[PDB]
Amino acid sequence: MMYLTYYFIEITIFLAILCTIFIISAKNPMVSILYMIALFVIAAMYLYLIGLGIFSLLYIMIYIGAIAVLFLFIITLLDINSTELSVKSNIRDLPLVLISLIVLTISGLMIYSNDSILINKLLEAFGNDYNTIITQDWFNIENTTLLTTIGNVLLTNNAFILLVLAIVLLLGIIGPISITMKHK
Amino acid sequence: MIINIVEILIFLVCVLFSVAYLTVAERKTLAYMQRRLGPNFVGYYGLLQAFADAVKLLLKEIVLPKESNYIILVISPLITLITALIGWVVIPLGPGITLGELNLGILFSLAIGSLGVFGSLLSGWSSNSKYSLLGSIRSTAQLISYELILTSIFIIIIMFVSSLNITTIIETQRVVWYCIPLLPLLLIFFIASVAETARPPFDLTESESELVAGYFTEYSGSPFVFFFLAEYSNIILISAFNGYLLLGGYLSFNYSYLFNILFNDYSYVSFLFEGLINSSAYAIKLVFLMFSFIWVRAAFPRFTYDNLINFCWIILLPLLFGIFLIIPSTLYIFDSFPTL
Amino acid sequence: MNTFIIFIILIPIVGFALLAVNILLAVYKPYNEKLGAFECGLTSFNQTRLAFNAAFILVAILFLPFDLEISTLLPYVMSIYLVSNYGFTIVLLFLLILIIGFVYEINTNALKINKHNKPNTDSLIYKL
Amino acid sequence: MFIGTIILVLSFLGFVFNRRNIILAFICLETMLLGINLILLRNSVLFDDISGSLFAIVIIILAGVESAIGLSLLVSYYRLRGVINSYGI
Amino acid sequence: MNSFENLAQDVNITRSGKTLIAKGTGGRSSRTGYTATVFGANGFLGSYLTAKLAKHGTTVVVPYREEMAKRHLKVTGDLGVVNFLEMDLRNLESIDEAVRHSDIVVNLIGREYETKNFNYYDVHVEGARRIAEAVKKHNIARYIHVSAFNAEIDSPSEFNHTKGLGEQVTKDIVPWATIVRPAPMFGREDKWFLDRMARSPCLVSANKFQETSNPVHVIDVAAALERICFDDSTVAQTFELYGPQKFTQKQIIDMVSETLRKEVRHIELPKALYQAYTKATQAIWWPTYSPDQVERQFLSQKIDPSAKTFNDLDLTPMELPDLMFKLIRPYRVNVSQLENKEKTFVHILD
Amino acid sequence: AIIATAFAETVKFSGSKQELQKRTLALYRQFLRGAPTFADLYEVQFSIPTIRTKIRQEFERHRFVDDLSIQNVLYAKGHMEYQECINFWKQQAQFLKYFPEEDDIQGRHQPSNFVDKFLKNRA
Amino acid sequence: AEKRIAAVLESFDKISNPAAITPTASFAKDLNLDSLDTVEVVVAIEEEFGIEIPDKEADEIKSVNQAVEYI
Amino acid sequence: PRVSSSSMPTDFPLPSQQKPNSAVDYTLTTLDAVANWARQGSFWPVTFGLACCAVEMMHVSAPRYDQDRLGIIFRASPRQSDIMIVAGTLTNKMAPVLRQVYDQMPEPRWVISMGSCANGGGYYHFSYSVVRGCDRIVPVDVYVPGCPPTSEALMYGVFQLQRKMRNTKITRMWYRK
Ligand SMILES: NC(=O)C1=CN([C@@H]2O[C@H](COP(=O)(O)OP(=O)(O)OC[C@H]3O[C@@H](n4cnc5c(N)ncnc54)[C@H](OP(=O)(O)O)[C@@H]3O)[C@@H](O)[C@H]2O)C=CC1
Ligand code: SF4
Repeated sequence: MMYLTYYFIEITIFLAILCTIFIISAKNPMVSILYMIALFVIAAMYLYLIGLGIFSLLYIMIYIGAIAVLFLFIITLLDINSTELSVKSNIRDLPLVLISLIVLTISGLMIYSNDSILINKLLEAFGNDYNTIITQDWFNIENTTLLTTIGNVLLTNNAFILLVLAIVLLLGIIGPISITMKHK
Repeated sequence: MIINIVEILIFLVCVLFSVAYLTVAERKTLAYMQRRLGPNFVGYYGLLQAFADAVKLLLKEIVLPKESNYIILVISPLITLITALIGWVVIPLGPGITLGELNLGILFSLAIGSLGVFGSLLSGWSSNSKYSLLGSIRSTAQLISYELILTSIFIIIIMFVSSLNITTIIETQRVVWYCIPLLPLLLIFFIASVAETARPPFDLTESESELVAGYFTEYSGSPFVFFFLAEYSNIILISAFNGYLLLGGYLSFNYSYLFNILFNDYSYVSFLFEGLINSSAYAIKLVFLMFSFIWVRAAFPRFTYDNLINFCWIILLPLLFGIFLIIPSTLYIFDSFPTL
Repeated sequence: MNTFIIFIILIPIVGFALLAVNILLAVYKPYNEKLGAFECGLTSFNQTRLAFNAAFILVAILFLPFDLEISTLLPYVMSIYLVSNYGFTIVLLFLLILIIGFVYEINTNALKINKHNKPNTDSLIYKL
Repeated sequence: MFIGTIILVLSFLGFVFNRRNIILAFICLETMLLGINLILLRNSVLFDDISGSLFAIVIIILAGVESAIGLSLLVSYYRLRGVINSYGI
Repeated sequence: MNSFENLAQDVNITRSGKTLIAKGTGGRSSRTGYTATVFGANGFLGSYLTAKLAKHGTTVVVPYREEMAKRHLKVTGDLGVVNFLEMDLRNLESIDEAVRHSDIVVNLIGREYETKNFNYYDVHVEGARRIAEAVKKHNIARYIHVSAFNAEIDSPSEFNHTKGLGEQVTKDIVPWATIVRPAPMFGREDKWFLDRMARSPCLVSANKFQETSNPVHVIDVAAALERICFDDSTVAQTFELYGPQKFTQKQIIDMVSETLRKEVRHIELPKALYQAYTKATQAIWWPTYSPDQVERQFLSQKIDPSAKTFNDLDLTPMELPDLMFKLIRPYRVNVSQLENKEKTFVHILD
Repeated sequence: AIIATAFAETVKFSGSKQELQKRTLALYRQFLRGAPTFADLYEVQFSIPTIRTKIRQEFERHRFVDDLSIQNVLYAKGHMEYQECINFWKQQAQFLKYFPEEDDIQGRHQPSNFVDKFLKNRA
Repeated sequence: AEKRIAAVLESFDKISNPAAITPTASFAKDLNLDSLDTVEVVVAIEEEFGIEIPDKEADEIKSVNQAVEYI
Repeated sequence: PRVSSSSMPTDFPLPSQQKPNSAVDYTLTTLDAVANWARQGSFWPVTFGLACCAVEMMHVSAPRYDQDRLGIIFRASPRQSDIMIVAGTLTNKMAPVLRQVYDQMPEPRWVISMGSCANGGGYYHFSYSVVRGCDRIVPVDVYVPGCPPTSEALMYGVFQLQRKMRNTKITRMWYRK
């Protein structure tokens, strides 16, 4: 229990690293799409672990149920050529890959800090050695969950954003028809 | 732990055997509609027929064709069956009487359902045949097309309830089943469920295609068992969706008066009797819907691909958008927005 | 360890057990003729990918926007009472905008596969 | 936020050093967006603030539309050439 | 018109004083007049031998154990040509019934592993002894006994040792028999050879894959056997049927990989570890690599300096390299002008 | 209407031997060019040069036919055979009828002199 | 480049003088190649370079020089 | 090496006369019974419906005889079939096609020859274009006579094949080895 169940988040992180590497290294691009589906299941696992199971279900519904399905549909209908990962083609990238890995990872951990000193900026990243104290109160009498609150703000406080999104979806219809259909 | 294990074993056995006997029921019911008998010989009254088919298939050699991704062809039917069975974890046979009592149960149903197209999609890729790829493409297009219809009806129902908990949705129908105010939606949901399971008359892929028998043409042995089991399991599960969304789930009639006559206090006897009544109501609704699947198979010829795509996108979907407009309008007119 | 998680673990186990039984009990005798793809008993030549119709692409591509449209109504049905009349108006406007796109799709005949060959209707004329 | 950050960085590197096929580029785009959303949702939980989750929902909808348009563009590109090269762009 | 390519002449006298007149031109409706029993006819070599015999209408008696396994043999002959008998090595009467009417008896019964009912001695010595005794009691004209290459009595291998013992007991019982030792045999759906190399998860050698033999096509072994069957100048001779050019196991794996376009996985393990594994795996009911096959992995083929060969049958063995692509076809893995040409075609339509 | 199939040529009897010679050499070119397609369709053991050799032997067989009508028929049938082979209408079994030599040795005894033929009643 | 053509046309039978392939040598006059043999060598050339050659142009070819002039 | 002698029996009964006695015998008999019961009860033929014989085969599935009452289901795909029924004249043009369909059947597999044409050529035995019996192409387990055999004759042949199935040694055969 405890040992496994304490490091569930860390396991999801390790699996995510492995899944990304497998996406990039796959011989068949269909296999790459399947590893992308695996990565999305791992992301849903992480979101459940941090308390957002509704986003787990939404991600499964939309990114696997719709986007990955479209991916597979397209690779099935279309003639794709792909080359395999090899030293002759890809060892030339290793120096730049290593420098970029270190620089981008460190900077992506440092952008979150507010300390003036750069080394302290990086050090704060690994600085959660403490547990959060979860406490109760009794001020919420309604049964309001994340989905309900999202509906509440999206339809009232930010209604304009919803209507603009309607225009964006209109684009997602009109555009594909404009460039995939030949009129007359 | 022990109680959990016992409950899961009971539920799983009931579901798997119900699926096994649905195939026998289809054969018998089609037979009597066609003035014949159907299986009456393997077991008494032909009651062991499904188990004979299962054992035969479990002893049949698996063939992996030469141009085939053998792993993908052996795992695709496995995942379709796994998602098909996972769908059962949220179905309640009484108030809170379920394996998974999820406040997001409706969302779970939709998400696991949307994982149902990957079998058709991956089966064609399993080989290296262009016949297979075209057939899988069509079947996938039909599946997602009618997924839209089913999701729309789900949302229309939730407009009346404002809850994603399946027990709560059933509980609100003690006043009226939702098939009564929304009878056209009962018709549309049944039509779309038949299409979503790729059942006749929506069986393009298997019965008018380049390959002789759909994208399962190349499957023998246990993979074939997986596809067959997943199909019938999805028939019953989509009928259970129909039952709890529109048919009042485990509700039959108010038995408060009868129970007050029979019993004078709470006991395991009264609890067992109430559980039996609830489960029997849901079961009889499932039986009628399964019978309807078979009856529709008996009565009609097949659509073509073009016909069914037109039916979904030009006839059904515009009606469902009009209903999207008219239901909240009626709730607004009469000041009947449901609370949480 | 509630019933939900145990059931979800148990299903794949049973699938794998049935697969294992089939592997353990059935014979396995591949050979070249058996390994051929079944196409009505004959053999066909390997071909460049078939040219497909645009409606095949369009159904799958248009599934995604319509699916997103439908799924964007989930926050509304979960918040209908809280937003009651203001949100009812807003959701009506949102639906009408999406219906304009449905209208575009319907009027352009975007998912119709047109039978390219049609009967000839020209008159027969003779130059006397 | 570690898992989102690692996913984003590795997906970006896969996109950049992709020399194999165009589908990998599409996938790396999708997964970079996923990583960004993960980072955002963790911060939303830690602040108990709905703004992060609202933005994440919008990100999901926009990723869907972007996928639809990107694949339409790919199909239109395919229509003239009949194939996608391992430099197909 | 067809011909009797196996027969030198039309009238034949067996060593037992039977007069055989061949009828017809040599096709399916023709009869040679000969009767042969083929022990082990349902196996890898036996099926080819039975096909060749039944093709010209010699009567073939096939003793079998399991019915379903012999059914394909019936297709190789006309009505009445292939005849099936139930037979078991612990039923002496059934062996007598099998050999009683024949002019030719050929014994191909061997097993590459031991079973709960037959160890190497029971199948290679006692069974050979019993078949030879039936032959000698019924005074059969021709007896062809098949052993293996490297058959030697004091061998480290129990396979080779019992095969040498069987040769000695056969020669002791029937002095006019012909002993045939084939090299490893490859072919369509062969045993512990090419087909294993083309679909194994991993080939595991305890001797670096260094053993050498001269692999021989199974068709050629069957053709040689038919020639030995019909010419009575091969009485009491030993034949070493082996392929033209010598190979190492690693070389054969290399050719298989190159023709397959797929890399075959090889692991080298210590002989003790691998022998323990094969002994453990002998516990399951289906055939699996033997401890004695691991033992034989350290033995390279040794050709007798004084033994008749394919040359004495006027036969020329085919070459493994030329045959491998045909023999392994079902397991094969699978620009600038193409783009320009592609531009002219239509790829999307209404 | 009823339209012709892939590699169909309407039947035309050439009025002159030179106008037939042109068509005939074109058919020979077509066969030689289709040889690799043949080796792929019919999964043959032998090599592409063996196929082309066989094609040459076939065309050689009629190298000395004089009557124009007979040459016309030989050409029309040769074109029928080309269309049958290139469209994969043939299976492997009928295609391999053309290659009897490619099969292995049928036996030890193929008589050549009188005595051997007489011992097999084939004299 | 022409040396590839000489290599293709050198490895053929019926010619006992491999050095007789001069850049302007006619198959029917020097090599003594048959009409069928001419078709064979033309096919071998077009296969070695991977190019398809139309009927009229192929038939009008009669010598090495024309082969290069078209190559 | 070591083992130098044999104790093999000399009157061990043959598979057609051997009877269970040892409760391992009884276990294997029960297992074979289950497997053979499943093979008989789930009898799935691929139809090679060549000619007029196929009409009688259709009548076996028609209401009067109702083959599926016995568990018989006809399958388009050989991959999902256990039985091939050759019902009609087999021509030379068709022979490789029939062999190909037979080879793609997964094991175990059986063949029923139905009607004189399939049995030996029938009315067309002396034709230039007709195979003289489908057992020149595939092994045959049961021959059904008639031109055509009646529906009842075909059912009788199916019963004969089921009798052969019911008497097959599977684990008992392995035990003999
Ligand atoms: N293949 C090779 O590389 C080599 C093979 N050989 C020998 O050639 C002969 C046949 O070769 P091959 O076809 O490959 O081997 P197979 O295993 O394929 O066939 C052997 C035959 O012998 C039968 N057999 C084994 N044990 C018994 C037994 N107790 N009782 C009755 N029959 C038994 C088998 O019958 P059933 O099917 O019923 O088990 C089978 O028909 C054997 O003697 C073998 O030792 C030697 C040199 C090379
Ligand atoms: S046997 Fe008679 S009925 Fe059957 S196909 Fe031949 S001619 Fe027709």
